[PDB]
Amino acid sequence: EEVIDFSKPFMSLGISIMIKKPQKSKPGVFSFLDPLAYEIWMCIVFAYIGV
Amino acid sequence: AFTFAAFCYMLTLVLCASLIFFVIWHIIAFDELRTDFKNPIDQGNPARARERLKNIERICCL
Repeated sequence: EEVIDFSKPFMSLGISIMIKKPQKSKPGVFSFLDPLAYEIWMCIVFAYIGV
Repeated sequence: AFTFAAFCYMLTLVLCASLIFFVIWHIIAFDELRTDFKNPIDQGNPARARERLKNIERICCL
């Protein structure tokens, strides 16, 4: 701008983050526990013990 | 809010009543043992000696 003259921006932008699209993750061993949180499983174990 | 630790505390609270019951039973049995001990331990009667011995053995087994 010190040596030329600009116009008002015709397109405003900024820095941003590019990532690879999340894919269907390869199922993990012990993915059969995913429907319930770990805390539920531990409470189940200790309720079994207590009962 | 409800969590794993709170459930552990609830279960331990329920199970500590059992420990209270056990210790109360202990002290009652030992009070009976003291009533037998501090009381005269004469075993002149064979039947009385046998009864006292079997009571002691039963309480020990319990």
